[PDB]
Amino acid sequence: GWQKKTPVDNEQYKELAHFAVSKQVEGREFFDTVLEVTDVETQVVAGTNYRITFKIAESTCRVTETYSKETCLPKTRDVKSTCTAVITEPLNNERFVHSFTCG
Repeated sequence: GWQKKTPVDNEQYKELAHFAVSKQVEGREFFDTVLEVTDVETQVVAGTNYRITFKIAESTCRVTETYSKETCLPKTRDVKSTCTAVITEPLNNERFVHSFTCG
């Protein structure tokens, strides 16, 4: 099943959280961005799957721009919500977001 990973400050998990949030546009005029990764689990099945819990804030980038870590900066340090995404990285196909939910 899902195995807990620590420490959670690994740059890899940051990048995966940025990837997830880069595709989350429902009902938004601006992308959200990642403030902090709080929890990470992984599971190997049809590739590597990562379940990453993280805090988000509204970003400076409109959803009609390309999302980037360098350009989509938090408008404030206020936590908008805490979200959990699952990212699937197939062995030899394109990665994708399996699921995304927020409190």
